[PDB]
Amino acid sequence: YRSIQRLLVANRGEIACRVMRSARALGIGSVAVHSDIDRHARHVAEADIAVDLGGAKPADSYLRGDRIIAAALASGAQAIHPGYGFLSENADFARACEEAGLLFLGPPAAAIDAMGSKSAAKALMEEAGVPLVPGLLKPRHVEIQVFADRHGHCLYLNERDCSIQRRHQKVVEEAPAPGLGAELRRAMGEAAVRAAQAIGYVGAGTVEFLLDERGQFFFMEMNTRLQVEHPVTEAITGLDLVAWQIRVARGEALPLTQEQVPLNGHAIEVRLYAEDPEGDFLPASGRLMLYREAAAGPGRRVDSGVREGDEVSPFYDPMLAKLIAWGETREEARQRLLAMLAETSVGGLRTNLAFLRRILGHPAFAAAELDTGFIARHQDDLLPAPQALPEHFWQAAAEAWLQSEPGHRRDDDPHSPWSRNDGWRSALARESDLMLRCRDERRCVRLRHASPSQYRLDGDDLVSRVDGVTRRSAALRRGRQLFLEWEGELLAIEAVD
Amino acid sequence: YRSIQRLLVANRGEIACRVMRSARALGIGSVAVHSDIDRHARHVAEADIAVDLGGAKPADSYLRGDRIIAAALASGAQAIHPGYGFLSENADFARACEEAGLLFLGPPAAAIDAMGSKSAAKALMEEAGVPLVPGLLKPRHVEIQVFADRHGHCLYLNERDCSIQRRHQKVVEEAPAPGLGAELRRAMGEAAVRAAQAIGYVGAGTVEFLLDERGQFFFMEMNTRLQVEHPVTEAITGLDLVAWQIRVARGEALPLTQEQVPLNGHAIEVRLYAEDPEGDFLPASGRLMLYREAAAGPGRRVDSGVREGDEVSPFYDPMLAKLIAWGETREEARQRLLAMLAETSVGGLRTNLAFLRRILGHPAFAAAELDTGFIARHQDDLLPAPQALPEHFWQAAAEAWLQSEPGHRRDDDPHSPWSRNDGWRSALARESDLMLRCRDERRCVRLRHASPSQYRLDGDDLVSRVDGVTRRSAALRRGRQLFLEWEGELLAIEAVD
Amino acid sequence: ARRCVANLNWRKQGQLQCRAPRAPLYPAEELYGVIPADSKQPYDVREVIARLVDGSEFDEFKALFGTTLVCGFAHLHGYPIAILANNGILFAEAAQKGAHFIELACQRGIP
Amino acid sequence: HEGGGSAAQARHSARGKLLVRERINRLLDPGSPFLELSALAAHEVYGEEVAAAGIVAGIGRVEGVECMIVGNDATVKGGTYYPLTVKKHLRAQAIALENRLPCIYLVDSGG
Repeated sequence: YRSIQRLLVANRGEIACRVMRSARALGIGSVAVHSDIDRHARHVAEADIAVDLGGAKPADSYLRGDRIIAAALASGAQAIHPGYGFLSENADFARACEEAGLLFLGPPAAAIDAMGSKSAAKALMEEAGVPLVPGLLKPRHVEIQVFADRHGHCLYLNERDCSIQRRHQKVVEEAPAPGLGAELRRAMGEAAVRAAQAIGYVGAGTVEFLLDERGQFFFMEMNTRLQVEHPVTEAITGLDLVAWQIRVARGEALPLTQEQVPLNGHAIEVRLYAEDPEGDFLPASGRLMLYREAAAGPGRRVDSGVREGDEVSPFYDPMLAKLIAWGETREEARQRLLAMLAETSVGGLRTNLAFLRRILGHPAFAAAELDTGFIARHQDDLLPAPQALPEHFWQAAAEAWLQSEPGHRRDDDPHSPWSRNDGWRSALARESDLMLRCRDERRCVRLRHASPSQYRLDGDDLVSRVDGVTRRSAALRRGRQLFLEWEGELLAIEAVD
Repeated sequence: YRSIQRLLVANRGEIACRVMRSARALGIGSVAVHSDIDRHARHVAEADIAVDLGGAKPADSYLRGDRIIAAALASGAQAIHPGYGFLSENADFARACEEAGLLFLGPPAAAIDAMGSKSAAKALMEEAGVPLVPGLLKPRHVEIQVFADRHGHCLYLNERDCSIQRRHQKVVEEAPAPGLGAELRRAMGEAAVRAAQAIGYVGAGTVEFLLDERGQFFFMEMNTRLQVEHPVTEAITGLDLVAWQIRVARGEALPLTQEQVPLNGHAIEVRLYAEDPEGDFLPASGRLMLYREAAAGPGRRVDSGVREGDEVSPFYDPMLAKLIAWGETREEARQRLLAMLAETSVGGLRTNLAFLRRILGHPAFAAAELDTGFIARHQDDLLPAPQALPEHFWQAAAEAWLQSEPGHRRDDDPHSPWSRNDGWRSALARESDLMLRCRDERRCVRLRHASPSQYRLDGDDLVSRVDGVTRRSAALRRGRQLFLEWEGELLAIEAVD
Repeated sequence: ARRCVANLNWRKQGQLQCRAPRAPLYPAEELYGVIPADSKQPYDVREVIARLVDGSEFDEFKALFGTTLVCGFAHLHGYPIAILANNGILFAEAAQKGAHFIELACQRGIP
Repeated sequence: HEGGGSAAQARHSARGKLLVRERINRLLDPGSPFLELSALAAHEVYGEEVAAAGIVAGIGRVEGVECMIVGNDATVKGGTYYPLTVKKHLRAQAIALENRLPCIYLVDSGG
């Protein structure tokens, strides 16, 4: 049994802050590694000690195993945690990693490159009692979370339904999986843990399956790292998977027997991308102007690795946050996760937050109409064509803009009534003429109200008295730009010059 | 059954705050009493009503039971809690105390002075069925928590291992106790409750035992009070000892039957004294310049009775606070408790915080290498000899200090660049010459930095980029003194005059 | 000595309407390369102005007249300043341009 | 910044006398800036060497006041006043009069 004082996190973003959180909770020092273009990054902040690797691109930095291993070794760390992606799956690292004295938080070299070729894999899975594909109608991408230790033990922490995906790229995972019955659960459950002992697995990992309408599942492949969407699986049980990794790592054995891993309630998760809803997923990458995560609450979780104002890199995965919601039922989670998504606002770049908004509220998602084609299927109802919508809007937008610039208060006489930008005039109504610009359509808004009301503005909120029926829509400014949430969308408006 | 409206806490420091906290939680008024030199005190603040006792000495005050008893009676309380020490163990009080109409939260007269003389005790224990010492190899001071009520019931709340002791004075108590197995537990456990029914016990109390290598325990003495280190025990169980005290005293019966008294996880505690690590524990007593307790978290708890800026009296026990951390494992508590000890900083006096940090981090502690000689044994590893360590330091504390005085900003023109104390010069490099003084050695530091880097300083943290490997060590200032935590220690630097 | 200057009951006498100090828009060290090495080599002075003023904001007076002398208002670390930088020769137009400018700043008490 | 050369310079500290440029930095406010005036003073002007013309002068914060400071370098030719040393001392008091800065004269000269 070995002990870890400093765990070096060989990765960046939300996942290094997510592993940092656990090491810290466990009383373990967190050493992060950073590329050049991340000396400013969040994960370098939340790290006790941090080290400078390469320059910019993922290649000559985060993937340089020679420096990561010398870094953590000169840093005082006695273990490395790969994270997902980057150097998570490649015995070469794990190999020269563990041969450096460091405990590699992952399966052994052996088991890693085993799942490296579909040949070596279908080999042991065929000879493992793991159903492969004969040689599928509305197939549902269902995976299994499993955990083993250095003592032969190994149970499955139930599954997840990661079907709804953009041209192959998961976006909405859930746990448990909607359809599947009690037995079909224990079915693929052991089926995965079979292939598990197959490769003689240490850490945690997921066994990718693809079940179809007829009722049969087939092994697709397997990931020898903690899966990207593990939070929802932690939601339904009550296990901090990462913490478990540092446990198996030291020697410790699994605390729960197979007929012990729980399953109260339902968890749903979404991936927050710097992509583009209708612009055909063009992972844009500018700079975070506005970033307001909904406040924690009910059963709200949010794993993020960025903070408003930070620089959105071009050389890395454009995933800002992961928004996880939980309920006692499936509808309690979704309805509550929908809440989170409307309380959340990112401005100053292209986001999929609008897309996600209406895919969780799409009647199709209500019922278990899940397969790996649903993304393309109702493609229209989820990626509508734009339009310079009403003046309805423009009006708000201007009143809003006006109310977000104090005018100017002279220290000469602060009390000066000339600071009140109400557009006061002699005997006619208040005239405010403003040269705005939204999306890429500039308009000289005429703001002539004789009835002072219409819209008032408190904090980051636009309150409107629309005929007895008051409604409050979020709106806030940052620099020359003012972000107003207008029907799902979060449009940016600024001053023409 | 009688009811308490106001409980008087005849005591001071962290223990009064400890019991007040519970008193409050129970909707019960807390009346502390104070000495002369404590009208500024913390527990006098946390009290709802508070009375002035004698002068300074502990004799002339907190010990005057005649006034404490009168105060309490004129204060409107219906009970007294003596806390630990002072008058918590002596019939004379409880006697005339209960003879005053008030309920004494403790054992009845009889039982108190019972364990008052080794003779009288040796007698009860001998004829009680609790092994004594006949007439010991690497002895391990283990105790047992007991609790009985005004109804015969009497459970034992498991044990504790308070061996690590400075020339006899507990330093690191914990629970459960390292070695001892399932049977040896319930062993000494009932053996205490036996000695319990012996004196016909009422309140809470501990049975100090002394087991050795060969595997046998022997009664050493007993405390008819709540023990110093009750935290750790509440830790592993989940019960609020003092709350239970306020209950038994009313009449209320014990909620748990012996085979219900819980015990998940492990907890560790340390005593924070105004003593002196190397200076051979000479209980210094000055004034608390800096006092930063580690932030609440994982399973961190701190029972303190002081607040930064408080006057550390000479007439009282130099204990500032009790730091306890728990885990699901033993090292999970130790690793986490060492987290808290590092985030913790007290400056402007001689502290044992230095020593504590290294004795929880000594390897001997990892392994169950426990006896009552451990504190003496690894003598050198835990109280090393000092040394005017590196210039490596001197420069950091100099940069640190320079960045702690804004220079001065004139209302004449605030934005004035003459406020930047960056040591700007015409063509050579920033030159800042500082007349400093750490410990007892003054140095005129020459700060000629060409590359403006080296050390930044934000909040109370000195962040240094030492060759790509950025690390941030705590450092902050108060008055003409700057506290910089340098290698465990927390050195104080101030200006020459 | 320090102590004497301590009880000087001293108060500053100047007074401008300085604003919040904002840094330039281009690294000040970039000047090294702005200045041609060939002493008799023509270059645009605004490029040096851009690296000294705040937010590299510069309001130009008689923009296109006697261009040989560039003139304008801006701020420098808060303080408002009126600038006059040479840009070549200097025929009559440039001087009148510059005398008229000095008038304006002299009238508003801008350095 | 060497003054009258390591030679005399050291023979200075020998007397238990703080060196000029040291007295200055000691006097200024912790980390304050310092704007020196004519350092290249009398460079290759007099037959021999007379570093900064035997007197250092400049502006620096003392007790929160922008002050004009001048002290001579006893190491430089005995601190005596060469013609330019005078022009310097004087040019310093101009900057002081014209800009209303109190004065600190750190006196240590021959004649």
